[PDB]
Amino acid sequence: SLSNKLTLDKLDVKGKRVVMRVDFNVPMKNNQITNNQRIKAAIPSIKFCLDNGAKSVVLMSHLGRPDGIPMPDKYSLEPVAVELKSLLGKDVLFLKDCVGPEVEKACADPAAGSVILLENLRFHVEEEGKGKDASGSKVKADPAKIEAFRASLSKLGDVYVNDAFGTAHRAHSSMVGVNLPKKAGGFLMKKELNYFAKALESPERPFLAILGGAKVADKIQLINNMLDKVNEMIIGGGMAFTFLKVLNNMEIGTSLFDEEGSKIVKDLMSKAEKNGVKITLPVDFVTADKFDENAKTGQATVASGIPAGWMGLDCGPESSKKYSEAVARAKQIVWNGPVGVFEWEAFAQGTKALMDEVVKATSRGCITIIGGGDTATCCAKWNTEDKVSHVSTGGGASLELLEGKVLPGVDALSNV
Ligand SMILES: Nc1ncnc2c1ncn2[C@@H]1O[C@H](COP(=O)(O)OP(=O)(O)OP(=O)(O)O)[C@@H](O)[C@H]1O
Ligand SMILES: [Mg+2]
Repeated sequence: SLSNKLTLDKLDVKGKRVVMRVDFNVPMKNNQITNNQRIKAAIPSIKFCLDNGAKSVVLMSHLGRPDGIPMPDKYSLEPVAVELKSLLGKDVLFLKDCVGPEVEKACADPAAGSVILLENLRFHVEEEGKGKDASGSKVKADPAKIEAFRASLSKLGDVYVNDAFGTAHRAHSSMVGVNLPKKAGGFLMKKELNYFAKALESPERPFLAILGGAKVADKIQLINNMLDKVNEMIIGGGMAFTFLKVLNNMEIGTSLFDEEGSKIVKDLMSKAEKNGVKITLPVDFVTADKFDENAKTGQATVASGIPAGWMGLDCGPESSKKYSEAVARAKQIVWNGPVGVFEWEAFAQGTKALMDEVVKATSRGCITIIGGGDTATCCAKWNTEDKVSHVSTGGGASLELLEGKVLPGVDALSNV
């Protein structure tokens, strides 16, 4: 089904005005972009249009959290228009707004081959459907305003293209409110749909899921859904201490413990068993006397237990050995969440070693998929983004898909 959605390559842009939703939510150290990766990732879709005859390409995105109020001094997309021109090697007309008669006029019949970038969509409360006033109060959008906001956006072009997977899990105007005949996913969206269709529809075997992170209670449905698709599962990160404490009665000191999740642990292992899923848990760890980068370090195993006032921040060598064996047997892998506190070098090794194994697995034909967020951040930090099959551009959106939910933005796209 995820494979039945219209994509840019199967769309005729020749001589048509293109309205395209992109992800330009780049990090800014102030008024300077600290990372332009998101802008670069979007170029292939924009260039495809320009090279295939499109009359124009109207770009709309959001940045930061203006919360439905205009804040051009902090979250304006003006800096992005400048970075865009240098990357595309073409001129970019930047408009101070994204809707209105003045914007609609400038988009009615643009100079052929024109690239237009609209101002932050979230300056208007109608994009998210909700926001906050300067008083800090919470305000809800007016349905009549929402309708006019959506009809406006719909006049800026002839065909709609969505390349912002990271926002697909939200029913925002720019995601589900553009009323045009054909709505196709861009090339970035295409990659996300193809790879996750592999994770949820027709996966290769064995299929291994590597789950990490801090909490358990918030990943219950994710684990539940994955247990219905995988053959093996690694449960790492701070999440594993809740499992180890419950199943082995292991002493975990000050390590993270998920009270609510602890009551569901045995029920998750039961389903695993009923499905024939093999679960791999850590067996040793790297401990710390405090939750800090420069903390004193130690070691522990499941048998020895973790000392009082100490916490496990990473898996140890024996756990890395077992993890690597799991990866060795997999023909398909989906990795979501670090297996340790990767933000601090002293506790990032378990995760770095696993990445090295997954990169090696990819070389021999394993399909390796990394989820958005932290995991996706690990790839940029150690330059392996091009060493795996796919690195998701959307953390939360990718998480909702793995949970088995239908994404509003993906659903709005045209079929076949
Ligand atoms: N053993 C551990 N003890 C404590 N924290 C850990 C441990 N292993 C990993 N973490 C932390 O878990 C975090 C990732 O958790 P998770 O995947 O739940 O995060 P997220 O939902 O994407 O974001 P947030 O952390 O903001 O909720 C990382 O920042 C990492 O440092
Ligand atoms: Mg979170």
